[PDB]
Amino acid sequence: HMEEGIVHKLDVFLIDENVSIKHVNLFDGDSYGCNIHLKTATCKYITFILVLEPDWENIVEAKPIHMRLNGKKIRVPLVAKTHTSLIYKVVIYVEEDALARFYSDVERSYTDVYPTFLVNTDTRRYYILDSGRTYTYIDPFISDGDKRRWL
Repeated sequence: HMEEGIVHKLDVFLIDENVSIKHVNLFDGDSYGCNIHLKTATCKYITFILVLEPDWENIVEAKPIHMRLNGKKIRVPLVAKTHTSLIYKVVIYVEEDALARFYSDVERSYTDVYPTFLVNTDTRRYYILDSGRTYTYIDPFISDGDKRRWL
């Protein structure tokens, strides 16, 4: 792919599952998003906190983050701002297994290189099905340091 010279930073945290999906961002490209296969046997609320750090020096403006849960559009509130970070928080309600798609763009040239994860909200075990055009990794915890990034 042709280098864009744009490198955003993006971490995604599943609060109640205590899971850190870190460095979800493409290591090159003005786009962000991911796919999260959520598996559950019980009815629960799943809280996502997304900490976005746009590459301001190389963009005119930061695109919004959108989301679809099982095809249905879900509002992704930008609830807080720091001097460098945009902090999104979304809460979904699921009764069975669900797929959550975060995205900034519709074009496949971007969405096809989003990383894809599986998260079992009952066993809290995970799996990186596809890293895409990223260096993403999953920590089975949420550090206090990461928490203070939005607290």
